[PDB]
Amino acid sequence: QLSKQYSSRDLPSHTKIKYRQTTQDAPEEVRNRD
Amino acid sequence: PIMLLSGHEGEVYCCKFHPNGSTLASAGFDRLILLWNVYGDCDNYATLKGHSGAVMELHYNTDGSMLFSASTDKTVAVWDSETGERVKRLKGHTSFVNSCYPARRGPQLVCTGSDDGTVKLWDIRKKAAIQTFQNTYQVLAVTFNDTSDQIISGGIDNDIKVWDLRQNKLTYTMRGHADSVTGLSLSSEGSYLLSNAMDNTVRVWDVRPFAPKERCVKIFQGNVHNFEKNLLRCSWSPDGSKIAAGSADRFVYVWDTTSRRILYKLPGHAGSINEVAFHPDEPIIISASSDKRLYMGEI
Amino acid sequence: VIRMVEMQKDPMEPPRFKINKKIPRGPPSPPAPVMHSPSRKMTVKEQQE
Amino acid sequence: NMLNLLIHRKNLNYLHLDYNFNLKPVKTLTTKERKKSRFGNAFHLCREVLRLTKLVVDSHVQYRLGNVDAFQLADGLQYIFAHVGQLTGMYRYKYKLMRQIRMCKDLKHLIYYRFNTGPVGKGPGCGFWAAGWRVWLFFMRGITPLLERWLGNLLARQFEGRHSKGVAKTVTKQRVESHFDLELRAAVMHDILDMMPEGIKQNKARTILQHLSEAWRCWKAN
Amino acid sequence: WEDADFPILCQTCLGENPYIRMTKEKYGKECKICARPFTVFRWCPGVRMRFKKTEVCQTCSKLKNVCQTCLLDLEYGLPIQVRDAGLSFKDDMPKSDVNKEYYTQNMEREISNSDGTRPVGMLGKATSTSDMLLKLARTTPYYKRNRPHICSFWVKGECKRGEECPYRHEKPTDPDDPLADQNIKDRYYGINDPVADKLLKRASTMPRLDPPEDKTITTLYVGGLGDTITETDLRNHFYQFGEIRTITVVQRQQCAFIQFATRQAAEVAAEKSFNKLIVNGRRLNVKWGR
Amino acid sequence: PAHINDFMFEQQRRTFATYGYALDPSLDNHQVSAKYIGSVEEAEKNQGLTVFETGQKKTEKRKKFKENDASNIDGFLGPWAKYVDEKDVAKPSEEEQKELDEITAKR
RNA sequence: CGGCCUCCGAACGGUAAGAGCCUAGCAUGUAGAACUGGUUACCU
RNA sequence: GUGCUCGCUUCGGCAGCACAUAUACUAAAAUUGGAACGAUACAGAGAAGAUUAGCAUGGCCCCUGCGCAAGGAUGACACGCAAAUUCGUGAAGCGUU
Ligand SMILES: O=P(O)(O)O[C@H]1[C@@H](OP(=O)(O)O)[C@@H](OP(=O)(O)O)[C@@H](OP(=O)(O)O)[C@@H](OP(=O)(O)O)[C@H]1OP(=O)(O)O
Ligand SMILES: [Mg+2]
Ligand SMILES: [Mg+2]
Ligand SMILES: [Mg+2]
Ligand SMILES: [Mg+2]
Ligand SMILES: [Mg+2]
Repeated sequence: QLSKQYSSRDLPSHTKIKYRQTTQDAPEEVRNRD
Repeated sequence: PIMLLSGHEGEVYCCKFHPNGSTLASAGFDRLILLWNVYGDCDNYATLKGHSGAVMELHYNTDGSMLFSASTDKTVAVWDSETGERVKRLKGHTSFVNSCYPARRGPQLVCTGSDDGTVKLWDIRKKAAIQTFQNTYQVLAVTFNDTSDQIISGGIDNDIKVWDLRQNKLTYTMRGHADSVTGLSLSSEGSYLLSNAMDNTVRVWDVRPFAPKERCVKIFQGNVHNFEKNLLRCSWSPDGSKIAAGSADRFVYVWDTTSRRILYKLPGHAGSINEVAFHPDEPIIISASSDKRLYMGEI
Repeated sequence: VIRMVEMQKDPMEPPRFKINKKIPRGPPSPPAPVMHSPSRKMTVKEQQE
Repeated sequence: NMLNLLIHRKNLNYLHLDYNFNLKPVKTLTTKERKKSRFGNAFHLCREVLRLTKLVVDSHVQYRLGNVDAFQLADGLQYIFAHVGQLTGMYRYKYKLMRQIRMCKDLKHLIYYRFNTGPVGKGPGCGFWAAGWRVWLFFMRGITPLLERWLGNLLARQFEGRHSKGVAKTVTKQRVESHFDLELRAAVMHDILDMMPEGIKQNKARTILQHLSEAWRCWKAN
Repeated sequence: WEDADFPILCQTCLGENPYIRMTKEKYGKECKICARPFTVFRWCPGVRMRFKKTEVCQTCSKLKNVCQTCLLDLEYGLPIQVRDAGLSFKDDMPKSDVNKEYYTQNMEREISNSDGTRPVGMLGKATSTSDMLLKLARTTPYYKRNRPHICSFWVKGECKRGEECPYRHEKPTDPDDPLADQNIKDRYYGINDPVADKLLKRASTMPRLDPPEDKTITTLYVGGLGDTITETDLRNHFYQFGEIRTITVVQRQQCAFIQFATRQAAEVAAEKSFNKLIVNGRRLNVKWGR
Repeated sequence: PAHINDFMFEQQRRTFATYGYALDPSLDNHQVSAKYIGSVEEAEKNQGLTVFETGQKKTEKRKKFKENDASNIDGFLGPWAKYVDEKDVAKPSEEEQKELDEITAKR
């Protein structure tokens, strides 16, 4: 029982996840750090 | 492991090993020839192209240096496993060429069985025909004799036929199969030859200088046919120990040369198994089935 | 042996059925056993408190 | 036909949409029908777009029947595109239109004041309708996904039904205080009247909440 | 919404050819009982037979254990009321709107936790097929079900479509007959379905062995014995069923007379054997002797 | 979940449809033989002929018309040529007609 | 050698809310439909 | 039905080959049932003395709206024992072991 209604706010948006880059604080560095 | 391979869009009719035991070739309805590496993860490196019809039979040379592949589109093809590229398009066949066989350890020579009513002998270098024994009708499988001087063929009239390359007459005709023969494969003995036929019986014969004049040796039960009448193919093991067969019953049939017992009717498939391939080195089995994929069983 | 083929959907066709039906919610799952520690006593004075 | 099928499916027999896409009642309607028969901006935006196209295709039909002329058709089309404000009444329902409307004025002041640079006069016969046409085509490029969404929602709601079960409406500006008090007294009820009890029998939490409200009024009264 | 792999249908209704071609439509229609949307599968039964369609949810099927279009039971194949009575079942599925939608919701939630293998509930606890059920069962496929309807035109004369008249251009059945008006809802709920009553009267008029008056008449006459039977064979027919006290194998009349040790044992044996004790292919007639 | 070949399934189905017998499809783990199921004796006497395979049939084809000159204004029957051995009206007659009136009254 | 020229219109919040009532519409276009008739004999 | 058989073989047919390969919720119906916020008439509006603004909570209540916005009498509805596990003193009188 799936509706075909819809919403202005369920349009696609921010469809890519940012990942924490090499210098910002990647889980590798924090794995290292003291 | 079971190691099921996929990546083929339609039925795979033919699967066989490198005679090295290094690389895998499979082919079928999709009109192209896929290659894989047998070891590791059973991975796919290359794909050969060009054949307009269905690849009905692929065949190696005995070193593994050039590839023969019989196509539905009236043609055979020899290609370079070195490159994958065509060296020769054996045209001239007047109908569906289903079966191909390169001469082993002799001069480079090919026998092709076709749906025209002829068996054709060809030399690769001349781009011309050598000999052709028009018996009456379609020939469905063809294999040489280890002297490269007789040629064996099996078709619709159930009497397995053998021609002498020098007198060019019906040398040896053998009888006893109740319906059409679908597959021949001569063991590495150079002597014992295996015949599948959809009448549900498989037979063993032996081409020698002297045979008992009625050389129907061993007989096994189990193979099936149905409304499909797909082409069913058999093989010996590298050792002449186990016979492997497929059938339209989804069961890989593994029997023995010795006790003719049913060593296996293995399930696992979804569609008819058309070709089973034995590893020239290992106890490795590869099943090509009409369910659009392959299996890599280890025994 | 039967041949399944899925019937085409008409692009210009509105939904067919009424979705919004209300009913009370089902019974939950079988109640789990209450594994407590034994109760202690409240004197009259505490209940006064 | 589509808009009439909509009107008559909702069971609104007292209204009818006439052939220039005007919506008119054929009775005087009581409150219940003045309410039941209100329509939205989807319906009306579709109505007004269809009215613009009917104006255009009917100018072309007049040309083809023999009634007008090539020049009268061209200038009448230019007219249509310049004056969408006074012919349709679209701006009522998506007021952003005035972007477009002001644009088709600016163009007309250009073209006109370059059309009539010489003996040519201030009269009607100026139909160079490329510019306004372009403008309304770009407007339509923008509006079609919007209207397809709005009309999909309307049709769904009309054929499935509106979902009043798990609406879960946000907390906006009229519900800030009532919601603060909802959550404050939910918190208080969690807080002690069930987690510092041992007034076992019936912990009277409905009466501690009365004390809470009265303590607040007493704070406010000092 | 339901979602299935195939219909679940009677062999009668599935057709004659081994090779059938069938179409699926996802969320295609509304179960006439479950009231919710289902997937609807449509197949051509045979040459010149109407296309049939699955007409009840897969859950509404698994619950009462019937064929999604034929509506008859799955093993025996009688109307739902007949099968219920023969299994002595009491099916408590609600009737009113709200109660029925609620019951359907929870029954579906609980059938979600199944294996998809056998009906849920008493339809497993009532599979003891009584000889009445086996006796009423259909034997070969009554494939008259799949022929087309009656041509209103060709009943009035009008079916000017030549031979292609979309309905069997035969005589319309007299509407007075009880076997005419059987609404789907009742035939699923089993409340006053005429075919059920006619079949039940037929099962009541069917031959079963009669009981005697006196308790002391503990000799049971089996007629039609034949001389391929042994006294030990008549024993094995009436030996472990209780105890037999004596056996007279009358060869001058090809019959037998079994004196038992327990009245209920012999009664169960002979009634359960009535015309159907088929040992070495002989129709013996089990009755109480004089 | 089978995967079979396509020309062959339709071949067997049309066979069973127009001829009444067919190569039975059971792929049993007990090796059965090719048995013509359905009208077995029909398969025997007809030599297994398929509706797709050409075969000798002296069967009288129903008589049809043929007006394929497309210049006659009301002439061209072309592909829409009726069968000549066809009826010109379709109706039920005096007894069944009154009986159907009686039934429609009874209903 | 100087040029500078905003805006602009519609809805809701006023015209109570309700049970019955009865008849169009509007939906359905189906599923199913039937089967018989077996009987006694020996010693006081 | 089209063409070709070096087919009979005339130019009549017959044959052979090739080419061409399975539409369809079968209905002009016939059914069968429920709504129009329409009449009809009843009916008839929270809080506190009076007159009135509203924002909520609950759910087998909806309606208008694209709406997760807003509106619908604060949209309607929401109150007669809203009593639940469970007692014992103190005295008297009467009859009893
Ligand atoms: O009615 P509008 O949208 O404002 O357009 C008109 C019109 O244009 P049409 O010819 O398309 O009706 C006039 O054009 P002419 O009178 O020049 O032929 C005229 O423009 P003019 O000023 O150039 O006369 C007039 O303007 P106004 O009322 O100031 O005279 C005005 O255009 P505006 O947008 O210029 O008002
Ligand atoms: Mg108000
Ligand atoms: Mg008040
Ligand atoms: Mg509100
Ligand atoms: Mg107010
Ligand atoms: Mg409210």
